[PDB]
Amino acid sequence: HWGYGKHNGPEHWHKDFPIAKGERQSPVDIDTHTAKYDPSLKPLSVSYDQATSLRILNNGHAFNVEFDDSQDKAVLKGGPLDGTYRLIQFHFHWGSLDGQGSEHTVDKKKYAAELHLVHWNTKYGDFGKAVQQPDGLAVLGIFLKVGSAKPGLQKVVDVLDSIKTKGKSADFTNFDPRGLLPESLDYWTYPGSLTTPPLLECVTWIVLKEPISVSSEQVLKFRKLNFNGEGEPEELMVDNWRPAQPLKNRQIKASFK
Ligand SMILES: CCCc1c(F)c(F)c(S(N)(=O)=O)c(F)c1F
Ligand SMILES: OC[C@H]1O[C@@H](O)[C@H](O)[C@@H](O)[C@@H]1O
Ligand SMILES: [Zn+2]
Repeated sequence: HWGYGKHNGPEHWHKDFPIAKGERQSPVDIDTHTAKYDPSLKPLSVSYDQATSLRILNNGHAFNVEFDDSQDKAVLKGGPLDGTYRLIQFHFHWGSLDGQGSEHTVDKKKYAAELHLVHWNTKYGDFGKAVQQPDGLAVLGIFLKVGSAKPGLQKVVDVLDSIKTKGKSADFTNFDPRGLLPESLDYWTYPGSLTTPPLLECVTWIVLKEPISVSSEQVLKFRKLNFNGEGEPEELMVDNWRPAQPLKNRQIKASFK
């Protein structure tokens, strides 16, 4: 199956997922000079006060922190979005070294990692139906740089030892995703896709301009996870990022002047 190595990574995905060469693939490089302020964007509303985290899972590609999405407990609205999008999970992409790891780039600069908060459009009733729609998903992307520690990330870091290998999960209740946000909600937005197979072109991307800072020790613990399952030879879970894809007939809009 697909992965991030030389024999099953991003340059191979198109053979089983031909949309990999499609017209609105993600991630992309964000050329900050070409992005244009869009006065039609409404204020962005991140409403995570009632979020209910449930579980953390190593899926062999990354780790997902999963939420209860049976009600509008944690929703994203506003900005470029029409209606209400419900948080289902978050996960990260990261590198083997601090100089790489993000999927989106900013004037070609790669960050050490990138956080994705995945939301589905409630007008479609379930995530599965949402990924049949051009406006089915909204992903809030947040860059990570290495500097001071992020206190709100530490609970995630400390549980990773219990989900080292593919297929392991652990209870992860009462986690507040608000502790992963930067101060500013200035953002860039464009239409794109899932960055993992099946690469479906369903996503409104909202990428925050301000990175969060995490400590070297925190990201080093990400890099101790394993792509492999228990009992199998160790393949460190690093460099689980897709590189930037062609922008094609798209414009990136900025929320800020
Ligand atoms: C495959 C369905 C689950 C899933 C998403 F919905 C999604 F949006 C992303 S991403 N990197 O584009 O944010 C994923 F990596 C991912 F695995
Ligand atoms: O025709 C002019 C229009 O061109 C579009 O490509 C831009 O997104 C708009 O901001 C601009 O007003
Ligand atoms: Zn992602």
